Amino acid sequence: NYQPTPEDRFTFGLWTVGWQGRDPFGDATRRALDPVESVRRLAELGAHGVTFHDDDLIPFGSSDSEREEHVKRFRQALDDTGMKVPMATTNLFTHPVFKDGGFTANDRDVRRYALRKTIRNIDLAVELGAETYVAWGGREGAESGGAKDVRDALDRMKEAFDLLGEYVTSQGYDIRFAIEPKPNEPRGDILLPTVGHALAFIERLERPELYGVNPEVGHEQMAGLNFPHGIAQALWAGKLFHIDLNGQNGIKYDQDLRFGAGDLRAAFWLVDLLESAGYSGPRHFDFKPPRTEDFDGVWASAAGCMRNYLILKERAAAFRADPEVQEALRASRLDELARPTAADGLQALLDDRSAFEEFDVDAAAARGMAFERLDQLAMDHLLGAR
Amino acid sequence: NYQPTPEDRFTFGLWTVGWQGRDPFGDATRRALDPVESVRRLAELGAHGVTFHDDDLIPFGSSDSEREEHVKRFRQALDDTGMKVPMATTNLFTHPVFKDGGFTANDRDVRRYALRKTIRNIDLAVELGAETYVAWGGREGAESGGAKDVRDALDRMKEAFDLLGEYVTSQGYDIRFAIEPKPNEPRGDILLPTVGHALAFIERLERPELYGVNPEVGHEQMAGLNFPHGIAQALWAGKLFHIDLNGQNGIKYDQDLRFGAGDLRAAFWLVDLLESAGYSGPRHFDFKPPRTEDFDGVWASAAGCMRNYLILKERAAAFRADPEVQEALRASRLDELARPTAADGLQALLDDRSAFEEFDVDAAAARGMAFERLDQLAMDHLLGAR
Amino acid sequence: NYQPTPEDRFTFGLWTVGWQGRDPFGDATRRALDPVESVRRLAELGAHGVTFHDDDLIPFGSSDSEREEHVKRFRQALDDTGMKVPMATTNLFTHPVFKDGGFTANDRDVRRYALRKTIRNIDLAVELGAETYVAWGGREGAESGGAKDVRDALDRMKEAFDLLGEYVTSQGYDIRFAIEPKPNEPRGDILLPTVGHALAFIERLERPELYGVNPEVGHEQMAGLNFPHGIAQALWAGKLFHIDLNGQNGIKYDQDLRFGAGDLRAAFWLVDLLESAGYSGPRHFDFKPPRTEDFDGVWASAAGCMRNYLILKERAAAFRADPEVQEALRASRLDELARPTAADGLQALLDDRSAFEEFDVDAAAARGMAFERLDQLAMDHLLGAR
Amino acid sequence: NYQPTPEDRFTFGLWTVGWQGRDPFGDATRRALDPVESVRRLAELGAHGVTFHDDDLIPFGSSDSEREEHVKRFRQALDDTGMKVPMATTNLFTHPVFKDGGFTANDRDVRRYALRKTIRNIDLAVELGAETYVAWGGREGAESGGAKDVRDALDRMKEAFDLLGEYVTSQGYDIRFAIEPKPNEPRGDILLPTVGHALAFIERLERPELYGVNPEVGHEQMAGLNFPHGIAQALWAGKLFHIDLNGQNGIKYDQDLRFGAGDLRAAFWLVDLLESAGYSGPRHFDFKPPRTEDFDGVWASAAGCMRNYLILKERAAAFRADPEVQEALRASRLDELARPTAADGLQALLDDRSAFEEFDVDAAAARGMAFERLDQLAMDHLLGAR
Ligand SMILES: [Ca+2]
Ligand SMILES: [Ca+2]
Ligand SMILES: [Ca+2]
Ligand SMILES: [Ca+2]
Ligand SMILES: [Cl-]
Ligand SMILES: [Cl-]
Ligand SMILES: [Cl-]
Ligand SMILES: [Cl-]
Ligand SMILES: [Mg+2]
Ligand SMILES: [Mg+2]
Ligand SMILES: [Mg+2]
Ligand SMILES: [Mg+2]
Repeated sequence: NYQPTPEDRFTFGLWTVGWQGRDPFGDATRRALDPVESVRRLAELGAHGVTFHDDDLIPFGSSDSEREEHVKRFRQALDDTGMKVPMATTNLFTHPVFKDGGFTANDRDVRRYALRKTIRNIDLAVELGAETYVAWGGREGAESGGAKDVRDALDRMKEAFDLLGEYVTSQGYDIRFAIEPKPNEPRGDILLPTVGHALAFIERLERPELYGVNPEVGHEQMAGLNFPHGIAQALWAGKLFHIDLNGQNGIKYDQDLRFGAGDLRAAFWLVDLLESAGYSGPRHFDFKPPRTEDFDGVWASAAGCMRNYLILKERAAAFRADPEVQEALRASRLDELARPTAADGLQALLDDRSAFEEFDVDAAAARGMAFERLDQLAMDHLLGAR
Repeated sequence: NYQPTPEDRFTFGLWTVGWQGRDPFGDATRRALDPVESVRRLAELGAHGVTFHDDDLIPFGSSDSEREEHVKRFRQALDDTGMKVPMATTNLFTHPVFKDGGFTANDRDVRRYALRKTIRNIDLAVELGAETYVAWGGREGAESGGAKDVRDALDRMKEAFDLLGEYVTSQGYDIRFAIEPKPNEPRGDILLPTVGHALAFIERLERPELYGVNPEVGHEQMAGLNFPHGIAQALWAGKLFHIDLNGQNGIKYDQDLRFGAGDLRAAFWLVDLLESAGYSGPRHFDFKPPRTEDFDGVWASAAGCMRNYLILKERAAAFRADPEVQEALRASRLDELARPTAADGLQALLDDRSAFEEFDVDAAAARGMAFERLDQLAMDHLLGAR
Repeated sequence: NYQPTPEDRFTFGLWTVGWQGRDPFGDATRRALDPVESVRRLAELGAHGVTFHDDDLIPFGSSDSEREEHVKRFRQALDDTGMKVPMATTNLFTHPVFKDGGFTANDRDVRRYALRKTIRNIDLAVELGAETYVAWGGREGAESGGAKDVRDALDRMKEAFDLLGEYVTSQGYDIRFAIEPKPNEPRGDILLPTVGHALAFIERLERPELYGVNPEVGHEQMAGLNFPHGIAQALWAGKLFHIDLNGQNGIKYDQDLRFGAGDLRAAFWLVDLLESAGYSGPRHFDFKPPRTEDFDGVWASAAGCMRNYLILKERAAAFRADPEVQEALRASRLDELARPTAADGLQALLDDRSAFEEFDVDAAAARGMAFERLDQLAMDHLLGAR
Repeated sequence: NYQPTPEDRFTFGLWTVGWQGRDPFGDATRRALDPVESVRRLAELGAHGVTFHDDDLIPFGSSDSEREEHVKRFRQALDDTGMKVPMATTNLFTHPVFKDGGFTANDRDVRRYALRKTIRNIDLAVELGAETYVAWGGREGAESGGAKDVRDALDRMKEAFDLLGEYVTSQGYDIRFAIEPKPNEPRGDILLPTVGHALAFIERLERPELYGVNPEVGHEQMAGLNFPHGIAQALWAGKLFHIDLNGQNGIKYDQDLRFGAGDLRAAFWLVDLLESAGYSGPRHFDFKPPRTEDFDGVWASAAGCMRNYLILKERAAAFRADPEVQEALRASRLDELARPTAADGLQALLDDRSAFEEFDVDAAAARGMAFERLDQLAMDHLLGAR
């Protein structure tokens, strides 16, 4: 039951299943994985593909000859398995040089270095067939108020993104960028902390059409925000270029639990939205197999991500298709929500005595919304209790 | 010391000092205030002006003759005191008709009614001299996932805002709109939950130049976000049309404490930013004198808002002017943050061996940022311990 | 399917289904319910009983003759339906006199009044057959640091509880007290904010055996705490005298959603714990039918509380009974967790070279815990995907 | 101004200033410090002493001869400087063996090992003169619900603590234990998550008099709790054996900012409470110099901890001593809060018509608490604006 296949478009970062378990308070609990092994094991599980940071695939500091060999072996694994690489990103956070940021480091030399490191990897991402290039500005921010003038930092961030858009345009690449927001951790506050902030920022770029968002479940939940609502807004804006799926139990450190763990009902409403909107991009998991687990547990966690997506997909579909639910949705006036408020125009609205002078506000107020009955139908579908 | 005058541009909502103390679990602890009394008392405290919801000034359901008399007496108080009315807003949340929203109610008749109620009040706001019209979509949202299709709701919200922009344009009014975001309460999740979400939404409106934001301290803090950072972004976008000042102790119900209470250091960095950016609009307080207080305590709380702003203004100014701080800011490379990363252009960056092939990343990494020393100078200034 | 009967011990507060929908920003959306109607309607739904605050049953200020008639009619409804009243409590929060608390009001006269109001109602609770008397110190706390000396307030709270224990003892009543913790709202911070704080406090009372806790799902979740873990601790202490079931979506205002909404997986693990521990008390719902709902929606929400409990009970039972789960639990060493660490004693532990000098820490470290596989079995059971 | 001296009893963990800057997403930014250097540098700053985990002082795996030399050199530094070691603790979290806990690991062998590792270090702590032995159960908990039966885990935790109390008693040591609560991180939820939970647990131990708490500012703030209120309760219980001072900006990952950063007003009310209660133990800082900082910044951050404590101490003292504040405190009835509610006894209270039948609740309700004026006096004192 609920067996993934590559047509489901499930993808995983190399850094997910490859996480060695080092946390702020603990040493590694697992050995490093060869990317080749991870491709092979994921393929066996039904995955469609993998994503990488530059430094996951090619150890920082590698010679060109080493670099060539790492890529060659990785490409052989993809060829052996039929796995794709839909997305890649740059590690602008691990090396101590990025301690005050990459693109918005106070030190100009560091900003220039961050751009050069990104550009090098964009070339590689294209060669591997990636359609999306993610930027996660995890070190862009501050722990204290004087340390970063945020207007200056946003000027730097815009400059960076504008230069990367010039580069892709100059090379004739089809690849697009996706900003992954996060509100805090590792910096006390991170710039562009939410989907809303990233969307707004994009509209200030020279070529806004090249940039979207890569929202992560856990990250919006770390601000206590409603993830399906943020995704709806991104979709509404035409900017959902990629999505990062995982779980998170509330407002705390970034847990990166397997998808479906954490807020299960939010997961349900997310899959409902993605499927009903016809989202066609990768279903990418950015999760950490807990450091309690050995390698068998790693592969169990990854299989569980995909399984949970497919179960929720089934239940959401059954929800939307159920004639009793369709009736409930009409009872709750969701059909009315989708109709124009005033397609008649402003003057007609102004002249419509039924909209004000003769509006019976007490009758309107007395009509129940019937949302509880609708929501219990949703719960019954999720739990298979219909 | 730290005595407000009207040139400080301190304003208060009628609903702030007029709050009767009714909370979810308690009845009113104070009698209603006549708006006339509130204007008079605020003026005596050094305030510049007041703001109102339609229903604060004119009781819901009033006849035209009653409406005329309420406005006449209010205008006499303004004339008697020299107080201004820089901003107004519509109550689209108290009456049970708005239980599922105003502009995004599922019921079309309610949406039309909300627009008509707003338009009526825009006319009044203009007559009273307001430059900004605030919209706080406090009932726009949901407690359950099926109850609101957010893409449909955003279509409705855009339609609403677009119609209001048509109206103001058709009448030749100079007034501009400001959206006040809030993440939750009274709905489980509110649409446009943060400054970022509101900014992004504005860029989809037919006339984006007519709309900005009215961020509230407590509201961004309820998402655990950094308020000065959100304000920086709004300023960066040219959209800080108004601001709502108050205090909040973390992620919980909307406390609306007097400004300076709550996160005191965040208040410091906010006033530093507003003053250094030359923000010229009203310094508006949206606060609730706690229901423990009698009328003397109400006026004490209001005086305290203004006092705290003025103390922080002094300390921030002293901070920025201190030659030791200026030296620390250079030590922390804040001057470098404000310089272009690559004014030489993309090709020059690509050809610059100092940016990659010959960049000494270990030397760069070893340079401390000196942010702790800078931050302690900031603390010493805030506390007057220099 | 999943039809409640009175043997399930489902109970509801009169204030739950009777909530008129007044919130901080909105007027009532529903008329008041007669308690008699609520008893009748709940009975029809399969409920076992109801609970009350003094002022839910008898309007504040009632004459003795009015008081007698209100009780008489309520008792007739219980007799007509077979409904029980297992728990009652005092309203020490709505009336403005309690604005700074009841038992810990700074004003001594108010503290004395709060005690007298409680004692009167304890007599009534006993006459109605209640076994538990709840205290929810919702106004006991502060919005500012100087307003309440917490050590003095805890002295007052102890004095209050000690006097109530003297009273029940003096009258020969079998009733026991249960403290309901809440971290904030309506006060900025509430005293005894969590289950842990209440448990600790109880151990300082003169007769600790008379006092336990009445933890509420939403309340521990408002501190971001794990509700099933808090309940485990209360059970471990022998102090789970009653429980309040509802839902809550994270750290925000107290939502009081119907049970099962909110954190669904946490609900699962709670019902698993209650059932496996053989908790025998009332399954009490403290929920608010959302103010969007009319009276039909009220009864739908209440039915949904019970339905969700029964679904989760089935799934948890199936989980624990499944031989594959039992195998997984052994693989994860849950059986070992339940065995003594050192039943051999301290000296034997000290002399055991296998515990230190010859302990192979690397072998131990390499053993995976297999928790992900266990957790996915749990998810598959919850969702009926086995 | 505000220069620390050893009589201030400021102490630091070796792991604080010695933090190399490794975070979940980043490599070390600073070299390791020799404990000897840290003692010397702290002494120069005015510190009173240092604390250690076993593994901070003696590298895990050291031979007895290596162990002897590490201790010898450390003791020479203490002798050279006059620095004390008031507290020590065991590292039961870094090594992968502790991935599922120490005392409550599901694997019995690990639990036994954790006890043996602790006991060894208790002997060392005593030899170095420590009066308090801290336990921080950072790995005791779970990320999923089936992984840990919390009642079984609490049985194991009690067994562990009981054995350690037997050991100290058997050796005639004067040292006492202090449990340091934390709600989450590194485990999804940590057992004994708050001060309240730890206090309650202690009352179940065989010798409760040997155990107290070591509350940390940031940790209670991570649950959104009021730290000064938790400290008041610990003091009320007679269990404040030690305290960990730092800063934290709200509900998020454990930031461990320097004391005074984070919630500045909460810091004020904490120092006010500690000083007014006559807390006589170490003022211990558990802080992380941000990884942006070089070694000069490390020492700046440490100096800042002490400076901020001393500034707040001055301001709190000035607050309490100010005759206008004393008048305000009487106006707010804080003196009445400190008087018994019913020293006359239960019968007299029952017979007192002024407490109920003749209590004028409307007069009582109308009396304002004057808390805003009191709180603004507090703000004016904190900011030196009197
Ligand atoms: Ca994440
Ligand atoms: Ca607010
Ligand atoms: Ca509640
Ligand atoms: Ca900490
Ligand atoms: Cl922007
Ligand atoms: Cl948008
Ligand atoms: Cl206690
Ligand atoms: Cl306990
Ligand atoms: Mg991600
Ligand atoms: Mg506001
Ligand atoms: Mg309750
Ligand atoms: Mg600590």
